[PDB]
Amino acid sequence: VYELRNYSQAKRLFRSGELLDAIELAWGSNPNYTAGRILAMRIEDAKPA
Amino acid sequence: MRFKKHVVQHEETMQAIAQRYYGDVSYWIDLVEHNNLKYPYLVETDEEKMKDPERLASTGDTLIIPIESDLTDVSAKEINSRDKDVLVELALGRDLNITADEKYFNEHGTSDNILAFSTNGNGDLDTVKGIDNMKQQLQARLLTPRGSLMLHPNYGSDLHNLFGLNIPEQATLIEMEVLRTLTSDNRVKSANLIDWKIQGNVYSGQFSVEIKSVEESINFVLGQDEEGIFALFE
Amino acid sequence: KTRKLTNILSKLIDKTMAGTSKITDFTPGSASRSLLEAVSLEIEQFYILTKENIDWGIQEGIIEAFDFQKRQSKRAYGDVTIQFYQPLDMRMYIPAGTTFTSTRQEYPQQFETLVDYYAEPDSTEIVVEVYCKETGVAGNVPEGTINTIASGSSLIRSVNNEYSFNTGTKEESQEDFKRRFHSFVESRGRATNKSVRYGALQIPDVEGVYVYEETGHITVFAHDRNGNLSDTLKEDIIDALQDYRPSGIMLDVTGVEKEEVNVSATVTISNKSRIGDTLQKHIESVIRSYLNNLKTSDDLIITDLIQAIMNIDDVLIYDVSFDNLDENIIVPPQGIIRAGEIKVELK
Repeated sequence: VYELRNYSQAKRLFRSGELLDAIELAWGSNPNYTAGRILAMRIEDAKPA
Repeated sequence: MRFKKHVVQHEETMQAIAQRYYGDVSYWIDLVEHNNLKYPYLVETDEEKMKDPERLASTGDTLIIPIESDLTDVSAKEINSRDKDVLVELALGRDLNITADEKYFNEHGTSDNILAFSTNGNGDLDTVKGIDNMKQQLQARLLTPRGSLMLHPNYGSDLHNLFGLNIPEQATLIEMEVLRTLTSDNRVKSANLIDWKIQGNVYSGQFSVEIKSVEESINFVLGQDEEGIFALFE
Repeated sequence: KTRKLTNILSKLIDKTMAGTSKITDFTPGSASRSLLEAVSLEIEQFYILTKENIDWGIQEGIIEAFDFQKRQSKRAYGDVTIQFYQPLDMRMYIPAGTTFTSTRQEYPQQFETLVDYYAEPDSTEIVVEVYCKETGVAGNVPEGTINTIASGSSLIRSVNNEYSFNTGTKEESQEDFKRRFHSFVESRGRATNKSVRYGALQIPDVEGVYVYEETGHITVFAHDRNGNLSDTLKEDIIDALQDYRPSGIMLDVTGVEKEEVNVSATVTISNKSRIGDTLQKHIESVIRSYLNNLKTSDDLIITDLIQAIMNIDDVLIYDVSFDNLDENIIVPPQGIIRAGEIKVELK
């Protein structure tokens, strides 16, 4: 789990994928009631090169 | 210069946009002329836009409305809560954290070599923002003796000399000096005594500080857009 | 010329009132007034459409009939190839607006797709069409320029544009379009000195043509770059001017009265150590270029030649003199000056 506040923090963390698009949508869903401190997770059991 | 940019909405018309912004449908021809649109101005989908991408716009395309917009004179009610937080954060400034380790310089308030820089844990210098910044600045001013800081005779406080007798008079002197030191800050709209007491050696007191309101900070920062400095030289 | 919204609405209301007195409320928010306002807006929009069509027809209708196309400004577009590491394990979706870019400072142009695309599971590489965000020739990027996707999935092995983009164009002005039309119309002219001269000039190897007119006879002076007129080029000019000459008039073709000017020069120089063959040949080449550059009616002014030779170098070249060239060699319109034997003496 991670705590996200800015879009640049999520872009650094999450390079791409649907999850980043969902974070963007959530912070841009409404003009007046965008949420905060969104908690994100990667479900892929990936490994490093 | 700044202008409004409109995203084409589903089954929107140019007349509706003109009514919405210019307050009259008559400007739709000006809107067409400025955006350089062919007769089917707002096509149903991108398949029609493929026929003439230059001169047609589809749903989700951004139009430009040349009305001179300005970020001041904007109703704060529209502004998002996160946007208001960022605006007050800008208004109250960002500074390097020096008041870390509160216990140490609270144990030695009158002495020098009491505070120091610190790291944020991510290998960068630590930073205090918004309320933390105001706390840091007010603590530093109160703790600084007046006239000790170079290039700034009036910055500081005279509390180092107010270690006098245990009577109400010295209490009042301390209170007046503290109110002077707090009023010296431009951001502090006012300060006032809450309660005080004397326990022989030890004096104790508490104050209430009202920083500038969200509305004032928002107005100040949005006015600063005209200059683009977005910085504090108070 | 045209009605407008307020006038259409007013006339609609007047005609409705005249037709029947059963309706008399024409205030804002009335169903009947709303319906008439909508009809008026549609008619005004059709009026604007007719205005656009007639404004296009005024400046493009007639010339278009003669196979003349006005060049419209366009966004550079083309095909790009996206390769996958393996056959797709599910239906990939690329939404419209997906941006493609290049990793160079030479081409900061950004390309995007204007339509949705789908890659089937069985596929391994799919081609899509991208459009340059900017109109102009700036979008005509060469082959191998687009090589990055800003919102692509990691499954992509490589992006690449298989051909250079060439569809980007700049808008042709109306005055240039009129100039091309008028040029074409003038080229339709025949049986005149101007038209004969034009038709001679269209020939590939003809550089310069003077037409001299006499009563009942026409003589054409022509020359190549060298000032010469080959027999083959003469025959070509005759055959091309068979269509051009007037009926019952005699046309003749002749070479230009070439005049080869031999120039022996004595150049005084300051730096005696720089005297050598190379400087001599350079000066001679400059003189030969100056002499050969002259056109048919250009007179050899010796002072300008002296200016040129001294401007080869302002401090090295000290002084010049000629024995052959004593006074300016005036030539007629039909007599071109060319370079003859050239000698340069360094002093």
